[PDB]
Amino acid sequence: YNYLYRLFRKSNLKPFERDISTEIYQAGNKPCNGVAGFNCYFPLRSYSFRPTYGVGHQPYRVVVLSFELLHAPATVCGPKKSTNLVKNKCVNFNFNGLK
Amino acid sequence: STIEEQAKTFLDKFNHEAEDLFYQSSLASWNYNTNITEENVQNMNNAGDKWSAFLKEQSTLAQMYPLQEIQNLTVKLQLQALQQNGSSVLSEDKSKRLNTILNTMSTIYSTGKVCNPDNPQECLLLEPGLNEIMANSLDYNERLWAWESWRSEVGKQLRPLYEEYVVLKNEMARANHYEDYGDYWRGDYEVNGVDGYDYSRGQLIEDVEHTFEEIKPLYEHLHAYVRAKLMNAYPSYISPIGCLPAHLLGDMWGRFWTNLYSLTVPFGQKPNIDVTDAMVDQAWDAQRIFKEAEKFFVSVGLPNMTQGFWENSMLTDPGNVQKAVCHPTAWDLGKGDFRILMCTKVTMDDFLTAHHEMGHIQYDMAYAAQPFLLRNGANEGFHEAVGEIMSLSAATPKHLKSIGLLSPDFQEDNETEINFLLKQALTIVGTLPFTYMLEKWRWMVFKGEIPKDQWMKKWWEMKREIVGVVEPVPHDETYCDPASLFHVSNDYSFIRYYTRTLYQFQFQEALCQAAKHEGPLHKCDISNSTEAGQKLFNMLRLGKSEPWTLALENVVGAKNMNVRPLLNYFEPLFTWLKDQNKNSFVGWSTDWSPY
Ligand SMILES: *[C@@H]1O[C@H](CO)[C@@H](O)[C@H](O)[C@H]1NC(C)=O
Ligand SMILES: *[C@@H]1O[C@H](CO)[C@@H](O)[C@H](O)[C@H]1NC(C)=O
Ligand SMILES: *[C@@H]1O[C@H](CO)[C@@H](O)[C@H](O)[C@H]1NC(C)=O
Ligand SMILES: *[C@@H]1O[C@H](CO)[C@@H](O)[C@H](O)[C@H]1NC(C)=O
Ligand SMILES: *[C@@H]1O[C@H](CO)[C@@H](O)[C@H](O)[C@H]1NC(C)=O
Ligand SMILES: *[C@@H]1O[C@H](CO)[C@@H](O)[C@H](O)[C@H]1NC(C)=O
Repeated sequence: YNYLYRLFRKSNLKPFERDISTEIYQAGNKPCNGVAGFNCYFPLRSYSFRPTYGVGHQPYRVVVLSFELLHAPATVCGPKKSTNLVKNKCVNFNFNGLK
Repeated sequence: STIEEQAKTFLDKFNHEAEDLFYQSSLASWNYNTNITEENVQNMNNAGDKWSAFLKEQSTLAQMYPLQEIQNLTVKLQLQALQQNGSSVLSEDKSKRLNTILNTMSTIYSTGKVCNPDNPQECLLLEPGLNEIMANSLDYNERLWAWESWRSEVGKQLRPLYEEYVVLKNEMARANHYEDYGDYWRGDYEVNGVDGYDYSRGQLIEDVEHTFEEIKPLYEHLHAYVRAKLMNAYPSYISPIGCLPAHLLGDMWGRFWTNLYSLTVPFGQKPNIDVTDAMVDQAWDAQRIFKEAEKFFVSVGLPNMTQGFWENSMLTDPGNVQKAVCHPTAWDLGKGDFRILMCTKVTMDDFLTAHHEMGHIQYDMAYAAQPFLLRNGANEGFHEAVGEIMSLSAATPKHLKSIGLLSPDFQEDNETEINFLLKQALTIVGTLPFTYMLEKWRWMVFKGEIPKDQWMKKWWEMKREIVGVVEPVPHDETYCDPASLFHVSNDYSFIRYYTRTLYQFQFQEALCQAAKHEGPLHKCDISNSTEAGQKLFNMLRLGKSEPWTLALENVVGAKNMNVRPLLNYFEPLFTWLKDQNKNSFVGWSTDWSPY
């Protein structure tokens, strides 16, 4: 019961928005006043994972990689594969972008 | 802001909490059923108490939303299912007395022991011994002694209990804005608010009558044939013009006639289609039986089994040290968890039962996308019907030749088709008048049409008039002879078997015309046909979200139930019974001429 999801909110989230509020959801006309009674629900519900659930209900760990480019100098580069060095022959050399 | 959005948010929170509490309850019941130990018993009792209190408080919060301002049919259906009081509408003392009455009916039926006078040093229970002595014995007075002794003892200990039970259930139903308890049981078939597909609670009884009016000639011929064969069994006691004696029906109550296949065989010299020898010679274990059933279900186009099904189901008896319930049960634990509790023996009957329970599991699997309170059959007949159609299709000789149990050089002549169809008629057509009689008696005793001191006289007369079975001796109102059956004694609806029987052959005709079968209906196999599986899965995916009339129109095209598929199934047997009943007398008389 350490994993929770938000079941109710008054509006949809913006993209890449994090909502960590535990304010009591206002489903009724009367004010909730912080007490989860009639028409007032705690907005966060627990995913109760057990090792005997189907493939549609087993826990899935998700990591989402978002790649952004900014006016700053881009410093996250991929690994550059290096061919073994050959000498004493007329070859095409590419050293650190110098060709 | 409106009431309907409040209902949707409340139903979402109820469904989230309900699927978890349901899983805990179902897993505790499973741990009790596969492992009968006292800590599993108290865990099941705790989980059941938590589940019942949860539905009590959620129905308390659910009855604050009126239904007349809700236009969505799914939300209205979930709130109508949720707001049902059950036994909670009464005072606490009367509700406690009703649960006490139900518990003591359960303990009287479960621990009812009836044995021989003057030999009391041990005695014999109903489920181990009385079923065997009713199905296997050929002695007239011994079956009469067991029948009369069990009905006498059980009737004298259960008659005032049923006397209070009918009054308490009538007060419960009239407090729940129903006319009677029969109307409460017919409310499962009620469809309201949908134009063209509307079905009332009151119409079902004449609908059953309308089906039974066409049931009645075929059953009469079968009854005459059974009477002729019982004339071979019993020479002088049964009359040609009269009804059957009651303790000769092969069961304790006459519900099934399938124990008379040895006595009523058309051609005893011909062998049966029992394929047990092929399983035991080739060593067909239970795991590969379920693999073959999975192969059948992917042949028809339905999705295959989950990995947790194969991991968590116990398909074999575990041993002497661990005790488990041997009753075949399909379990939908929730959260995508599906299991089968089955102590498989290497027989053809357990093979057909495994197909039946995997049909149950596939039906439970298809409506998993639905909300939790709509995760059921559209009525009580569909859930058993979709398993019984698999039991129909797996029992065909073509399917047994397909999977290697039956030899390709097997000759399928008309005689083995006649005796197979007669076995199916003794299983299927035999239970229909008993079911209709019992349900119509229960409907009139809840309605108050039957007076209190006239029960047995009316009941036996209907057994003379509907089933064509006469009592051995007259019984007065000190006895309660209906209450000896399991379903009526433990508060169970009985019309589900009638509706299941009709929907079985309706679904069978719809799939066999979907799969383009060019012969008679009893030869038909739904294997290797994707379009029939898609047509069926269109009904399996709905669950309880749609009316059962709409689901029936999705399968067979007709919203109302139909009796023509059942007589079309038994058509060559009907012609055969018309051929061989020329010397015998078709039909019965209500007089006591046999006994
Ligand atoms: C069944 O219950 C007993 C009682 O403690 C336990 O020892 C045994 O492991 C249980 N069986 C299984 C398969 O868990
Ligand atoms: C009814 O509510 C369900 C949500 O449970 C929604 O998917 C469906 O579209 C609604 N139907 C109508 C007609 O509003
Ligand atoms: C359930 O019982 C309560 C208490 O008597 C009652 O107020 C309520 O109307 C009942 N529900 C229905 C649907 O009749
Ligand atoms: C079910 O079928 C799919 C594809 O047909 C397959 O990938 C999967 O492994 C199968 N699962 C089982 C348990 O056989
Ligand atoms: C089966 O068909 C043959 C061929 O006409 C016929 O002689 C025989 O009587 C039939 N048997 C039954 C039981 O219909
Ligand atoms: C159905 O398909 C399976 C798999 O190809 C095959 O083994 C079986 O013989 C087929 N059944 C029929 C009746 O053709």
